[PDB]
Amino acid sequence: LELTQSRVQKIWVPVDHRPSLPRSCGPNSPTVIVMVGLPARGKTYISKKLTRYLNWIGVPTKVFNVGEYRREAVKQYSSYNFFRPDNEEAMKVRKQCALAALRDVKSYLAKEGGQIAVFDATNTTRERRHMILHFAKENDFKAFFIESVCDDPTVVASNIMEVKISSPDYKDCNSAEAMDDFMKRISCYEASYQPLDPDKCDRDLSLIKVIDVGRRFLVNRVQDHIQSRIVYYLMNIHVQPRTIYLCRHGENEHNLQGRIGGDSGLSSRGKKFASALSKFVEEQNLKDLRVWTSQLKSTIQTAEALRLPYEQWKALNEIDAGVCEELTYEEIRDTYPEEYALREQDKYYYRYPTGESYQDLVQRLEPVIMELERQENVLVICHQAVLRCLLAYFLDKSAEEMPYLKCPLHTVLKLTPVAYGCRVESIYLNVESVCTHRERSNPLMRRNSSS
Ligand SMILES: Nc1ncnc2c1ncn2[C@@H]1O[C@H](COP(=O)(O)OP(=O)(O)O)[C@@H](O)[C@H]1O
Ligand SMILES: O=C(O)CN(CCN(CC(=O)O)CC(=O)O)CC(=O)O
Ligand SMILES: O=P(O)(O)OC[C@H]1O[C@](O)(CO)[C@@H](O)[C@@H]1O
Repeated sequence: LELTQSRVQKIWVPVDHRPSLPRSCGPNSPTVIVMVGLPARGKTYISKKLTRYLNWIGVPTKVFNVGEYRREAVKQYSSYNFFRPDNEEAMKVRKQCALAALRDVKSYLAKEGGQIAVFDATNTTRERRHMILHFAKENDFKAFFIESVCDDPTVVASNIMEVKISSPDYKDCNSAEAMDDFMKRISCYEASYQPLDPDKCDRDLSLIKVIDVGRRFLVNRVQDHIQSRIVYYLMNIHVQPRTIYLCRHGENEHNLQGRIGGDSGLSSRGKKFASALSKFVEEQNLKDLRVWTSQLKSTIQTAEALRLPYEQWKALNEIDAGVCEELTYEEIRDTYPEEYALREQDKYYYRYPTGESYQDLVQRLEPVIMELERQENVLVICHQAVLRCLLAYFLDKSAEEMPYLKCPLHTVLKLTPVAYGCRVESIYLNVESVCTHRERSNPLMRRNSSS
C-alpha cells in the first residue's frame, strides 16, 4: 500500500517509519553437502565446480576440503603409509581434521551467512556419515550426500595424472612414484568402503550417486529447491575437454558515439573484426563448433561473417538500460545525476529505471550457462555486460568484481579446462576499435567542514 521504491535495486518496499527506538532482529535452513567416495573420484572437482555455480547464481557456498586441513596440520606428505587403516595416530589426526572442518562448517552456516557448505572428504564408512548426520541434526542443518562411484581404471589413472601428481603432497615425487603411491593410497580405503545404499540402509537419506562419470544416476529423496537445482546441475556437466570462446560483436555505430544499449549495426571496423574472427575460427581447426549470438544485430552480423550455422538467444541480449537506452554516459550523468551516482556506487546490484542490473543478467543467463555445460566446442558472440557475467562464472569472479572485468572489443577469450578450473587465453584479432571499459570512478554533512 504505501510503499517506497529502493533507489539502487528499484524494489518496492513498505515505508517503515521507524519508531523512536528502531528494532532489528538478527539478521531457509542451511545445508551440508556431504561428498562420498574413494580418492581420485572427482569429489574435489565436483565440490569446487558446484560451489562456483551456486555462488554465481547467488547462493553463498563454500568448500571445506578436509585434505587442506590435513596438509595444514602435518606440513609435508611422505607416503600412503599415512593413510593405512592401522595407522592409529594418523587416524586420530585425520578425524581431528574432519572435526575441525565441521567446526568451521558450523561457524559458516550459523554465523557467517553461509547457506551451503560442501564437506569434501572420502566419508566412505557408514560410521563417519552417521557422525556427520548427527552434527547436522544437532545444528538444524539439512544433509545432502553426493557420492561419486567410478570403477574405470582408465578414468582413475587419468584423474591421478591430472590433479594428483602435481599436488603439493607429491612435490617430492616424479610421476611414476606419485602414481604408484596414490594407487596404494586408494587401496587403503577399499576394505572399509561402504557405498550409499538408497534401497536399504540409506533409504531415508537425501542423496545422488554419480556413476561412470555421469552416465548413470541414482537420486533419493530431494528435499527442497536448492537440492533440486544441485541435482539438475550435477546431471548436466561432463568432463570431456572442449573449448569455449567468448567475444563481443564487432565494433558498432553506437560504440563509436559512446552510446549505450540500442540495436545498431557494425561499423566498418566491426566488419573487419568479423572477417578476422572468421579467419581465427578457421585456424582453430575445430571438428564441430557451435555458434551462439544474442538477437541484437551487431552479434548477428558478426556471426554471418563466419559462414557457419548459429543460434540466437534473447538471453544473450545486452543488459537493458531502461530509460537510459540510447544515451551517452555524459547524457546519463547530466540527465540522471542521481542514477549515475547510484550505479557507480553499487554497479552489481544497481538496476536501471525500467531496466536491469548485473544481478538480473545473471538470472537471465542461468539457462545459457546450463546449456553451455552440456555442449562441447562453442563460440558465444555477445555484449560487454553479458560477457562479464559469463566470464565471472567460468573464472569464479565475485559479484563485486563482475561489472568491472575487462572484456575488450575485437578480442576473443579462449577458455579451456585445466585441473579444477578454467584457463583463459586472450586473443586480440588486430583490428582497431574504441574502448568501452570504465573503471570504478561528506564535508558539509558533519559539523565544521521454499522447495
Ligand atoms: N563423476 C566423476 N567420476 C570420476 N572422475 C571425475 C568425475 N567428475 C570429475 N572427475 C575427474 O576427477 C578429477 C578430479 O579428481 P579429484 O576431485 O581430486 O578427486 P578426489 O577429490 O575424489 O580425490 C578430474 O580429472 C576430473 O575430470
Ligand atoms: O586432499 C584433497 O585435496 C581432497 N581429498 C579429500 C580428503 N582427503 C583427506 C586427506 O587427504 O588428508 C581424503 C580423506 O577424506 O580421507 C580427496 C581424497 O583423497 O579423497
Ligand atoms: O556495465 P557497463 O560498464 O555500464 O557497460 C554497459 C554497456 O556496455 C555496452 O555494451 C556498450 O559497450 C552498452 O550497450 C551497455 O549499456
